[PDB]
Amino acid sequence: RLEPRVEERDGFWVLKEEFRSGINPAEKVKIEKDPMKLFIEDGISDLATLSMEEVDKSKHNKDDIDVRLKWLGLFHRRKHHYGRFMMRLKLPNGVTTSEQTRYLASVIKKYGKDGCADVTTRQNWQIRGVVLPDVPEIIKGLESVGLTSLQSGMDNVRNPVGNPLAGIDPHEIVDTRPFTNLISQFVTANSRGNLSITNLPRKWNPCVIGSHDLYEHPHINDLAYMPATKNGKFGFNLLVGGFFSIKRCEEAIPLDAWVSAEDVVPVCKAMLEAFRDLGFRGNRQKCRMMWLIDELGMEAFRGEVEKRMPEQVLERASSEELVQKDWERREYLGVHPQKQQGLSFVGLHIPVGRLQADEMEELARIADVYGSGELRLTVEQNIIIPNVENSKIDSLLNEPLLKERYSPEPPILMKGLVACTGSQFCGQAIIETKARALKVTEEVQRLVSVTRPVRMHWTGCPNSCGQVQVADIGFMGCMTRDENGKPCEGADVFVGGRIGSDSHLGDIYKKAVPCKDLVPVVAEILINQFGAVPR
Ligand code: SRM
Ligand code: SF4
Repeated sequence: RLEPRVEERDGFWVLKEEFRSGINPAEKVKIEKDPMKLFIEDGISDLATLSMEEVDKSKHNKDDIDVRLKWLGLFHRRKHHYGRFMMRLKLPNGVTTSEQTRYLASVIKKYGKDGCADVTTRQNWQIRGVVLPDVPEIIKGLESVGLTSLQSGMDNVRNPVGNPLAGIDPHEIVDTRPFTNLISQFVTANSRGNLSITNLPRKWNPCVIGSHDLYEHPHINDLAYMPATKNGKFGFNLLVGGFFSIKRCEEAIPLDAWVSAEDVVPVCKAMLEAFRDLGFRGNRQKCRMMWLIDELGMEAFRGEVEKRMPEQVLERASSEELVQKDWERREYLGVHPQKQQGLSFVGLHIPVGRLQADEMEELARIADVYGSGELRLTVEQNIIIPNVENSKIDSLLNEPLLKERYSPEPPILMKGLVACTGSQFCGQAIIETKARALKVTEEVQRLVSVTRPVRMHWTGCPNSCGQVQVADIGFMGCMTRDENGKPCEGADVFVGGRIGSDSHLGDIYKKAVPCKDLVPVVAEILINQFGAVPR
């Protein structure tokens, strides 16, 4: 045991025969045909042929559409958008150009009532509505503007998140951009696909911290790079194993490793390989990297990463940390000064992250006209317009879709509002979230007033995409039954989760609250635990 269970064969990575025992349905799909063959052997061109009738006629085509295709970031919404797809990108740091968002808006347009977009909770774009016939043209389209959507989906490395203010931030510990990009470019082998790394046992979330506020939520990632100097030289201490699941939630923990700026990619490479090689591949809810870790114990696991890297030395964690523990999270919504003299950024609302095609164009145009032609997406499903001259602020704050839809200064509960895709499009969802979230917040601001910023997170199912455990107040979809037995959408309410340097995970606080009784419960928590007032 601790002998690598996957080897290279004819260019692709595959689980050896003798380690094939308990393996789950996803592991059987991967074996039957490496999903990357859809992109590498252009299997994708043949997929754009099939009508949906033909696809569902055979078990192999139905795996491709529903599973394999996730490696090309294409997610079939079988239950809710049959024959249409949600497409997930690769966007290190949340940085997107106005050409990108424009190009995205144009792909969206083509579906009218059936296209929209979303900022995800890893500051990523999701596009909605696509159909197979369009994919080959959309991949060319995304490549021609900087994006790839490669490996965004199953057992790959997910969007590397960084500080949303990377490179414009007045109090910035390290510009995070190079590192998230370095990682993104590494994993994706420059949009060409890194096969050594697409046969993991499970998803894997990386992040890189550059802000004292810890906007990058290091505690919630499989690998979290934490700024600390070692010998004059700058670098990161490694936090490891953080994750949410149906069955388990674990906060990331020190690996006790320091790594220099140059060694960032190397460790990530080494650690992905340790995972790929050694991770469990049976029951799927025991497959995220943390399980491997407690199975071997920390040291033995460090040993495993250590021995996997260039010189086979992994330096120990340094005591010289750069993030300042006693620190209060800055608001980013609104007008804020940059570190560049005479420039400000403007954080914009984005109700629940949802955007339409017409509105995406306007942001893009506003970025061009006021800023540097770019935008910063953020983990609270909002976007910041960076680099505007202070002269232009006034006019900018006077623009139609800033007054109307995407406010720089929304009401206070909206400011920290986050919600997952929900049952509007997501096959997995127990409740509808995005609309329900705006309705419940609405009625809550009506009934109480709060001064403290408060973070509410809706998630539609225990997968916790919406990160209920990090929220002040959280909402996990469940179904409930009336005293008459009538099925009503409802949510578990989580209280007490904490963000930043003194992070904590929230606890179920009242179980199975039905959707009609939801507002009272929230109000009563607001007044009792967040100094809110009636009226
Ligand atoms: C878009 C997003 C929700 C959102 O509205 O923002 C998302 C979308 C999906 N998540 Fe997620 N997850 C999203 C953040 C998360 C997070 C938060 C994070 O990464 O910081 C987590 C927890 C972190 C973690 O992994 O521990 C998360 C943990 C999951 C899991 C649980 C993994 C597990 O071991 O149980 C699933 C189900 C799975 O993978 O087995 C899941 C499954 C899904 C699927 C693919 C479900 C499905 O089959 O369709 C959702 C796609 C729904 C759709 O059509 O939009 N999603 N999901 C967020 C992803 C943005 C991105 O670029 O990746
Ligand atoms: S939390 Fe559940 S309902 Fe929401 S996007 Fe994730 S899997 Fe879907």
